[PDB]
Amino acid sequence: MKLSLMVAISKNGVIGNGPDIPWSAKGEQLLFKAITYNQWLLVGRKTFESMGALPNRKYAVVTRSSFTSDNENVLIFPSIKDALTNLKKITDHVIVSGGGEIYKSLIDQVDTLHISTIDIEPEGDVYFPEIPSNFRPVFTQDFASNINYSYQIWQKG
Amino acid sequence: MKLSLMVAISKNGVIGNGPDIPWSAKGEQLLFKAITYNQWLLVGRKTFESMGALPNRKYAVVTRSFTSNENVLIFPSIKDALTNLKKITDHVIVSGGGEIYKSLIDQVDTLHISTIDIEPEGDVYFPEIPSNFRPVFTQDFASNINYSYQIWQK
Ligand SMILES: NC(=O)c1ccc[n+]([C@@H]2O[C@H](COP(=O)([O-])OP(=O)(O)OC[C@H]3O[C@@H](n4cnc5c(N)ncnc54)[C@H](OP(=O)(O)O)[C@@H]3O)[C@@H](O)[C@H]2O)c1
Ligand SMILES: NC(=O)c1ccc[n+]([C@@H]2O[C@H](COP(=O)([O-])OP(=O)(O)OC[C@H]3O[C@@H](n4cnc5c(N)ncnc54)[C@H](OP(=O)(O)O)[C@@H]3O)[C@@H](O)[C@H]2O)c1
Ligand SMILES: CCc1nc(N)nc(N)c1C#C[C@@H](C)c1cc2c(c(-c3ccc(CN)cc3)c1)OCO2
Ligand SMILES: CCc1nc(N)nc(N)c1C#C[C@@H](C)c1cc2c(c(-c3ccc(CN)cc3)c1)OCO2
Ligand SMILES: CCc1nc(N)nc(N)c1C#C[C@H](C)c1cc2c(c(-c3ccc(CN)cc3)c1)OCO2
Ligand SMILES: [Ca+2]
Ligand SMILES: [Ca+2]
Repeated sequence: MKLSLMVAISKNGVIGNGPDIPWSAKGEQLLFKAITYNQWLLVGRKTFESMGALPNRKYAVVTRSSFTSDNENVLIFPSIKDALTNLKKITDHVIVSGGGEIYKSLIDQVDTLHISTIDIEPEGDVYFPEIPSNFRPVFTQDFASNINYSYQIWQKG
Repeated sequence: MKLSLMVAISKNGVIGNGPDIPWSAKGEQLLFKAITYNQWLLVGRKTFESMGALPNRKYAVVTRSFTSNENVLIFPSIKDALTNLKKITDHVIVSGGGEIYKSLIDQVDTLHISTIDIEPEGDVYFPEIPSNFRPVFTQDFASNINYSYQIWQK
């Protein structure tokens, strides 16, 4: 199983402010929609409560509580380890989709990074790990919008 | 000016049947929408006429004969289109169709190729890919028709 990771990071390193992403960069969400279409997303419970079960995605949610969901495209796991060993039974690719705790726990295990750098300096309290030294950028594209953003794909080597 | 190219190619090489893309692979259009957002697209007249003008894109259209929208620039040759585009942008995405892909494949820097798991009828093919391109990223998608997205770099 291959692991990807997808995140939008602001210019000062903030990715979240409580339960919210503290910007709206028109167009950037299209990258997320395209890369996650019909994919398995591994998400922390807090991010799942904020985003909800959006259509055409499948979710592996990790929680240490009795948090549940009755949605047929959402699976609840008591640990990241159980999520990953179970996902390997069904799929060859999982996309780590946040939030801060899940990115920190999985960055050293992922194979491909999708990073959108957002030209804003917002307030917040959720951050992103340093990119491990064995990653190299392989594709980059800039976008002008209401808030500019740049998309970069990194591969582990 | 960097030139990218984006195309969806079926498994027998067909990209078009007359004016149509001869399949519907749900989800694949999201890749095209995401990569082209607020970008300059270089398109042949047949593709532009067949597709129209998506919102939030800018179009450089080549024709030998056609008029148009303040987001659409029309040029009488590919040479003229590229010379003028270099004045106003640092990046253009070649977005079809077959004639334009065959004219520009040797000049582009980055390929976005979605391989569509279908063998449709059709009469428009993609050109041979120069040997100096290598894939740098791949992701597979299961859908009503499966597809695989690859990015190649020169
Ligand atoms: N691209 C972006 O900018 C982006 C993308 C996604 C999210 N975010 C932001 O990230 C923020 C949320 O991040 P966050 O760090 O507070 O929370 P989070 O990572 O979304 O979820 C944390 C919760 O996941 C569970 N958990 C974590 N590690 C676990 C483990 N090893 N085993 C089992 N369960 C585990 C726990 O749930 P329980 O408390 O239920 O036990 C934990 O409280 C939001 O602001 C959100 O908008 C930003
Ligand atoms: N699968 C995909 O990803 C994808 C993406 C785009 C399009 N397509 C397909 O591709 C097909 C259309 O391709 P096509 O090859 O028939 O047409 P095309 O490349 O879209 O446009 C051809 C027309 O562009 C003008 N033109 C071409 N070269 C020129 C030059 N050097 N200078 C000035 N004008 C020039 C001419 O317009 P005038 O005739 O007006 O002189 C030509 O008739 C459709 O089937 C369409 O569905 C597929
Ligand atoms: C066909 C798959 C699949 N594909 C798609 N598109 N949507 C789905 N909803 C499922 C599914 C599913 C369920 C049956 C499922 C499948 C699994 C599971 C688990 C699981 C195992 C242990 C715990 C511990 N609480 C929780 C859930 C559950 O572990 C690997 O496979
Ligand atoms: C396939 C997308 C697509 N994927 C990739 N990787 N590269 C691309 N260069 C295109 C494209 C395109 C243009 C021509 C375009 C623009 C459009 C389109 C459609 C369209 C697509 C599928 C059907 C189904 N028969 C009908 C139309 C196509 O609908 C309005 O605007
Ligand atoms: C796009 C940002 C984005 N960009 C990139 N590069 N990587 C990412 N990982 C995300 C993200 C995110 C999280 C999971 C998130 C958190 C949310 C969300 C939504 C949301 C997304 C799309 C739609 C479309 N209707 C609606 C909601 C998404 O809704 C409020 O909490
Ligand atoms: Ca764990
Ligand atoms: Ca020519």
